[PDB]
Amino acid sequence: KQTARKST
Amino acid sequence: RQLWKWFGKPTQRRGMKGKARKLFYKAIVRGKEMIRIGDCAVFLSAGRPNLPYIGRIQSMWESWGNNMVVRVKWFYHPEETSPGKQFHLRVSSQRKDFMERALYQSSHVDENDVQTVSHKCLVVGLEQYEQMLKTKKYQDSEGLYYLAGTYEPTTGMIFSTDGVPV
Repeated sequence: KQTARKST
Repeated sequence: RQLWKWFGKPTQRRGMKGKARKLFYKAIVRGKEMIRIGDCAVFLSAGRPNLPYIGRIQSMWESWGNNMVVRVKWFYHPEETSPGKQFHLRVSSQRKDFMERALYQSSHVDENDVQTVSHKCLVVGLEQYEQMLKTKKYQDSEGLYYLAGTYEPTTGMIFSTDGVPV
């Protein structure tokens, strides 16, 4: 995987 | 670059075999680095690398299809909190490396790909941090932060480590 994800 | 892989055998299994199976693991390894549940880690992010994504690892598992997942509880830099940078009596007593080294814990949890983990870091209490700064290894504070309190992203509220609304 490339970059992490954040919800809000 | 190199991929994280599981260390050894799973600690727990959920679901029947097949598409619903989940194998939980306590640790991942990459070369000579190990990261385990309860550790804090820096995650790869898109841009602005003065505000690295930092989270505490709650659990990790593999699901069907070679999907390695980590559940993360995010920390927030003080700039990232809705009171922003200008908000940071309380101002008098705070360290001068507060904007660079302090982090708020939160209850914001996300699931992410394990391969977005960049490297392990340390988030300790303020007095622990100050004692570590007197040493040689932790001189320079690389990957070393201290806890400033709790941030609630849903309300915008900040709380001290004693639970006092700030």
